[PDB]
Amino acid sequence: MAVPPTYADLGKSARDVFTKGYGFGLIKLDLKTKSENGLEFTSSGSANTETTKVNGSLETKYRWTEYGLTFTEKWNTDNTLGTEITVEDQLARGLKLTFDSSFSPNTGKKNAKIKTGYKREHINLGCDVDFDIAGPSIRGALVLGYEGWLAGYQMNFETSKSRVTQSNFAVGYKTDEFQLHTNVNDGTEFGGSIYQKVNKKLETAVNLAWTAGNSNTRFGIAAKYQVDPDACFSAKVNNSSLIGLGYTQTLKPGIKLTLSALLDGKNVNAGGHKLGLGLEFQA
Ligand SMILES: Nc1ncnc2c1ncn2[C@@H]1O[C@H](COP(=O)(O)OP(=O)(O)OP(=O)(O)O)[C@@H](O)[C@H]1O
Repeated sequence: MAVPPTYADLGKSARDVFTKGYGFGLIKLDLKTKSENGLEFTSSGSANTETTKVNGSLETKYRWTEYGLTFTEKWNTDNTLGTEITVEDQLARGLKLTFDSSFSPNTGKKNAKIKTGYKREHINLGCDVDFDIAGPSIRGALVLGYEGWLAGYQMNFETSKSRVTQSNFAVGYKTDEFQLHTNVNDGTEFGGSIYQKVNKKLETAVNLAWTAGNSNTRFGIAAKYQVDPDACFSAKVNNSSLIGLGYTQTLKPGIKLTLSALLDGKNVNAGGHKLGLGLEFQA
């Protein structure tokens, strides 16, 4: 509550209005299980309707909530294999330590990561260390909270160049009904968003972005409407004349079907329009 989100999560709700409920140019297939404790899995299939390629992924996850411990295994179709062990609230409440290891037989590449987070009232801290063979990189982030206000800083240091390759600032304001987010990346990319939960059935979002040195501006508007408890409608536009439409229907308890269409406003009157289909299977 008084505990602020991580840097990456600043502006999440707004991003979510634009991203969720849409799966353009894909046939997506998701099998998920749920347990508060022990085993759960997430299985995913994806066909790209342009490239005809078919991707798959499995993720198994074991939670030992007795000791704030979680074990996760990942497997992709391109034989990428991943292991993730996380410890949360063990040494100190709000402390989180994650060891991650990855391997690709197809490219011989191995990768390992260590992520540490510490959060408490008004503060959310993070330090991620990537032990890439090109050289270690270190990402640090800090989010300060004051009476609904949020200020964040985020950086990335690459030891091989021994140079900062990323320096981002964010400032925002967050209640449960309304969220303001602004950020500037590398003193170069400016972003801003407003999120509003207008009522219990309607959420809206506006997003702005522009780039120093260019007079252009990108914006988008988006909404999500909960028509009943088993149907949800999403619509979005941007100033490149793109229109996104999405409908999500519960066919049966545990089963949701999403249809999505991306229209190019320049030529809605006949043209190439991306469709999407999503099927989520729960438990
Ligand atoms: N419709 C949804 N789509 C994606 N994630 C969901 C959805 N509903 C609930 N979740 C939550 O997200 C988790 C799944 O992983 P996921 O990658 O989707 O998280 P995220 O996208 O990073 O952000 P978020 O947790 O808000 O969805 C689940 O544990 C669940 O708590």
